[PDB]
Amino acid sequence: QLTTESMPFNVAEGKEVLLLVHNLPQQLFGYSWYKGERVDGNRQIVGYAIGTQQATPGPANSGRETIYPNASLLIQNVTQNDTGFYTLQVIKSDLVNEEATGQFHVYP
Amino acid sequence: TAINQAIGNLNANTQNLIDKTDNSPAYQATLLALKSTVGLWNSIAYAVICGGYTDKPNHNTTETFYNQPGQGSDSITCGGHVGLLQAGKNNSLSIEQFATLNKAYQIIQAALKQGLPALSDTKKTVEVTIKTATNDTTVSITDTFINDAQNLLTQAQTIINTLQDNCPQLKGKSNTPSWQTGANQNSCSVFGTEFSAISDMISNAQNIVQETQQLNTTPLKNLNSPNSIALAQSMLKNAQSQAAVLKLANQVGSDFNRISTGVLKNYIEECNAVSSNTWGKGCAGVKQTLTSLENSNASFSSQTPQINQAQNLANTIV
Repeated sequence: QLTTESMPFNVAEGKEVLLLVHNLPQQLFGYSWYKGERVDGNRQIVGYAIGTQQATPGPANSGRETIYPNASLLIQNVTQNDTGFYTLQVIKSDLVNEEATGQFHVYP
Repeated sequence: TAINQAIGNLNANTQNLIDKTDNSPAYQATLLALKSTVGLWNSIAYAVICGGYTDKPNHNTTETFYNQPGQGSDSITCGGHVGLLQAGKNNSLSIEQFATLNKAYQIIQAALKQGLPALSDTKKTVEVTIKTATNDTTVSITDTFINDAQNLLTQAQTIINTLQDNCPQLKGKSNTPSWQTGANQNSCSVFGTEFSAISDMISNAQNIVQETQQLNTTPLKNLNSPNSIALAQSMLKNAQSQAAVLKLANQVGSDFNRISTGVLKNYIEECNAVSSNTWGKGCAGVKQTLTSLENSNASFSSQTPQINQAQNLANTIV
């Protein structure tokens, strides 16, 4: 089953965190990251489409995240705002969808 | 002297390419370009991926285009979750782009049931409905559209350009057609030579239509440089144009053969009786027309020396 995992689970301020993904399906159409506990257009950090190997940032984007090709995501120079939940939306090649949620905590 | 029979030949020729249908290379070539385009779309359509955002990402909204050959359905629906990712080259069509395709598609279908008229004929009109829902909202429009080659080719051109310029990606798998993987495939990779071939046909059929046009409005009805230099250049012009036509039509069969090479070799010419069960084969009655063209070409080739004489006489005046 799709899964995410902050590391560190707790995150020093001005430093950085990585959200790992687990059970990423074999065959993908694309995938997306979202500030929140849910998939929401206006809260998208970034979308990666396989067909173009490209990453187009959404509205939520702080310009300090980096997505990688195994669906993992990295936020550098974390601020207090970055704390919270984060949600991964994944689209399979047959277009069946999948989400998983995760979370990290920043401290000053 | 050798004129009056040569003109009769040039004129009779036009009457026959332009007024007739059964034995007309021009007609059949045109009809083959339209059937194929349709044929293409039926084979491919269930798997093209439409729905990218153009302004901003969103999974909520979803258009359904009716009388499309989808998988279980007689409609295709342009994805909602796909909406989360930008439309563009090599990814996903926009909903707009699909709508503009679907329009062009519905027109050509409607006009084939009614049936393409002769090329001299520009009058014929055709009624066409275009139903499209959202999620809720629903639009049905029945408008009158010109049923002539000139126009239907423009619709075909609309269709193939959508595919070639945007190269949408294609659904994975999970009885399918055999070009379908379990992974996504860039439709310009998989179907490249079909797109190029059908494109080349549309584009050639257009010139056929042009040339016949000018030909039709230009029927034809002595000394040294005594102003019968005109109406030789005339005679020249028509022959040089009838030659162009016959050539182009031949080439439409030749352009079609390229497919008979590539991945839709078999599928584009086959069917099952638009319905739920028409996805993945061309279901446009292509063979019948192909063999009809091939024969048109053959039968008319017997004019190819009469035509070349027209030219060689013409030039010797000059």
